[PDB]
Amino acid sequence: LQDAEEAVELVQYAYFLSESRLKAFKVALLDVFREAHAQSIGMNRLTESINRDSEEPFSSVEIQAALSKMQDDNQVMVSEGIIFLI
Amino acid sequence: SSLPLSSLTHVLRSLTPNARGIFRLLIKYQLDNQDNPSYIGLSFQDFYQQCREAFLVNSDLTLRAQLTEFRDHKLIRTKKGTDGVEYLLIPVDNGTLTDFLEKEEE
Amino acid sequence: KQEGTCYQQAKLVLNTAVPDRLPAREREMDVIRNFLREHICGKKAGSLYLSGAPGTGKTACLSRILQDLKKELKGFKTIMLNCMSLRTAQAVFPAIAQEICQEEVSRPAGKDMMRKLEKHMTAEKGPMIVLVLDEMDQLDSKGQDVLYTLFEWPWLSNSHLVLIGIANTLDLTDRILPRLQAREKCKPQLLNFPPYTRNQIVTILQDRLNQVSRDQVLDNAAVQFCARKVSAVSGDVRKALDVCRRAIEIVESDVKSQTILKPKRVGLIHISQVISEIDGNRMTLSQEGAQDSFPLQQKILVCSLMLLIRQLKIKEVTLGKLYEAYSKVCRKQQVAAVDQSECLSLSGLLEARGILGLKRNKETRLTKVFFKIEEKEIEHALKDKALIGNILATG
Amino acid sequence: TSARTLLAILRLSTALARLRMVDVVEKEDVNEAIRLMEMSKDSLLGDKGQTARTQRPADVIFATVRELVSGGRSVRFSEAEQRCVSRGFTPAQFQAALDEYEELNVWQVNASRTRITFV
Repeated sequence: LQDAEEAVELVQYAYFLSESRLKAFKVALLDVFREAHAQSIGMNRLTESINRDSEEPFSSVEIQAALSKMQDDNQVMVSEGIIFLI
Repeated sequence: SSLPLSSLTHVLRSLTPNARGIFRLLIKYQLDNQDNPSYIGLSFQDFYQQCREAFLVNSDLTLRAQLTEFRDHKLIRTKKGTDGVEYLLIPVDNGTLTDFLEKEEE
Repeated sequence: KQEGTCYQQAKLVLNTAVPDRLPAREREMDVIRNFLREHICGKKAGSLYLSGAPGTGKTACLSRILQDLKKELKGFKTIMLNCMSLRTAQAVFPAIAQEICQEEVSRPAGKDMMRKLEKHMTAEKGPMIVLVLDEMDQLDSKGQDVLYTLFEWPWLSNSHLVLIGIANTLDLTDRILPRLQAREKCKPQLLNFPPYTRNQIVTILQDRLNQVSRDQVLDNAAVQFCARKVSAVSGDVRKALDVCRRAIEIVESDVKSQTILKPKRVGLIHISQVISEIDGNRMTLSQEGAQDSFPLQQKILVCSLMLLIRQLKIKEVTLGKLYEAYSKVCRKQQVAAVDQSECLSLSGLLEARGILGLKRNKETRLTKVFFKIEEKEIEHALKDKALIGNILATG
Repeated sequence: TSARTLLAILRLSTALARLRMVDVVEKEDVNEAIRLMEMSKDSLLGDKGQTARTQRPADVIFATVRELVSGGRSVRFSEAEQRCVSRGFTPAQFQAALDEYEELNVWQVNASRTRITFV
C-alpha cells in the first residue's frame, strides 16, 4: 500500500433531516442572518456558504426537501430559482 | 501635499456594515490586477455575482441604493462605456489603497 | 376587550413626530452637552462641525439640549437659522441681521454686510451668543467665498461665538473649507455618528410601545426581522417607525371583514408582503386576467432583447433595431401589427415595477437604451410557456 | 463544406455494403455512415450540439387557426374543426385552450362561442 504514495510527493512537490449537518446549520444562521446579515441564503445560492469545513456532497433531492421548513420557522422564504427573501 | 487619511477612516465608521464589505472587496481585486496596463475596471455582471458569493446584497435595486453614499463622497464614479456596462473605479492615488489594508487589521 | 382602543392609540406613537427619546442615545449626547459647558463657563468659543449620518433623524437630539440650557441658565439668547427658502448663496447674512440683542433691533439699508454683523459679536459687554448652522453644504458657490467669513470669527480678536452645524455626511474637508490641512490657526472638532444596528433599533422600540400601549399587537419574533433590514440601508429612525406602522394597517383592515357586520398577534408573513412591492418584483400576480404585471404588447418586444445580446455580445440597443425584430416575428406568427409611430410611447411606459430604464434624447429612433438585470426570472415563478414559449425557440 | 466533402459522402456508402456479402445498399449503410461524421465534428469543439423543445399541448393548435386567418376573417367555429380532427387532436383540449389565449387578449368569442374572428 505504501508503494503508491512515493510518486505523489515527487510530482506534486516538483511542480507545485440532514443528519448532524442540519443541527450545525442552525448555529451558522446566528452569524449570517442574526449577525452578518445578507438576506440571501438558500436554494442554489446556499452552495456559496455551505462549504466552510464540512464535506459530504449534497444531492438535489436533499436540498429540495429542506425548503419545506424555514418558512414556517421564520428562516428562509421561497421564491423562484435563486431565492433571496427572508 | 497626500490626501488626509482621516477622511477615509471617518467615512467607514458612520457607514452601514454591509457597505464596508463591498469597499474591502473591490480593493483586493484592484491591486491584484494593477500590474495589467490595460486595466479598464470590473464590469457590472461579475460584480453582481460576487455579492451573493460573499453574502452581501440580495437584489439589484438595493445594490444601487448602497452606491449612493459612495458617489457623493468622491469615492467611485461611473463612466459611459461603449459596451453598455457601467465601469467601477476609484479615482485615488496608487499608494493610498496600499496603506488601507494595514489599518483594518484590528 | 380593548381592541379598537389599542389601534387608535398605536398610530400616534409610531408616527414620525419629533422623536425626542432619551434612552438608546447616551454616549452620543453627553459629549455634545458637555462641550458647551466649558465654553459658557470658561469664556471660550470655537467651531464644532457635526457630521451626522446620511438620513437618520438626529434633528430632535439637538433640540433637546437647547431647551435644557434655557431652564438651567437665564440670561443668554439663542438665534435660530432656517435657510430653506434661500435658493441663492447670498441673502443669508441679512436674514439673521435683524436679531441684534433681542429688544434692540435695527433696519437694513442695502449692501451693509461684513460690517455690522461681526461688530456686535466682538463686544464683550454682550451675552454669549449661540448661532446654529444647518445645511452648510448647500450654501456653497463657485469659490465658497461666503464660507470663509463664518469660520474665522471665533478665531480672531474677541472670540465670543460658538459654531454648531447640523448636517449629514456628504463630503469632509476637501473643497468646502480649504483652510484645513494648510493653515495652523483654525483647529475644528469633528464628531461622527455610526449607524444604529440591532443594539439600538430594537432597544428604541421597547420604550416606545410598552410605555403608551396596554398590550402589544405583535410577537417578539417579528421585531428581530423588521429591525434587521432597516439597518442595512442606512438605519433611519423614520424608516423603522414606518415599516412597522404600515404593517399594522394592512392587518387592521382585515379585521373588519365579516366581523363587524351582522388583542391579536401580527405574524411575520403579514410584514414581508408589505415590503414585497419595495424591493421584490411584482411578476407573480398575473392569473385570472389580473392586470397587475405586464399587459401584452410589451412582452413581445422585450423578449427579443436577449435574442440580440447573445448574437452581438452587447447589452445596449435602440428604437431603430427594436422594430426590425418586431416586423419579422409578426409576419411569421400573424399577430397584432404595431406601427413604429406609437412605439416611442412604449419606451416611456416600461420603467415602473423595477425593470429596464433609459435616458433622454433629442432625436427619435437613435436612442441609446439598455436593460436592467436579466438572469433567471422568466421561468418557475413566471409562466412564459404557452405565451412566448415559441418565440425563444425560434430566434 | 465544399466540393471536397461531397465526394467523401459517396465513398462511405460502399464501406458498409461490402460487409454483408451483398452488392446493394440499404438505409442502414446511410444512417451509420453519417453517424461517425456527426460524432467527429462534435469532438473538435468543447461541447455537444443538442436541442431543447417542450411538447406544449397547445402549440400546434394556434398554428392550425393561422390557416384560416390568411384566407378570411369571419371564420366559422364549426368549420375550423374540419382540419383539427384530421391529424388526431382531441376536442376536449381545444375547449381549455381557447381561454389560454382569450384571457391574454388574442381573439374574442360570442355568448354561444360560435363566432371567432382574429382582431
